[PDB]
Amino acid sequence: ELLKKLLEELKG
Amino acid sequence: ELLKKLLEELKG
Amino acid sequence: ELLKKLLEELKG
Amino acid sequence: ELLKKLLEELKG
Ligand SMILES: [Cl-]
Repeated sequence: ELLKKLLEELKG
Repeated sequence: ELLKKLLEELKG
Repeated sequence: ELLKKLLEELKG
Repeated sequence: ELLKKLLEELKG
């Protein structure tokens, strides 16, 4: 989940 | 958009 | 060239 | 680095 949160923020 | 789609694929 | 650099960065 | 390269290609 931590990586999902990072990736969603990079996506915007 | 391409980057949004690829980041979404990496997120899974 | 923009597309070539994009593809290079995607492939690593 | 991918973002840097795209910005380089916009700058020319
Ligand atoms: Cl300059």
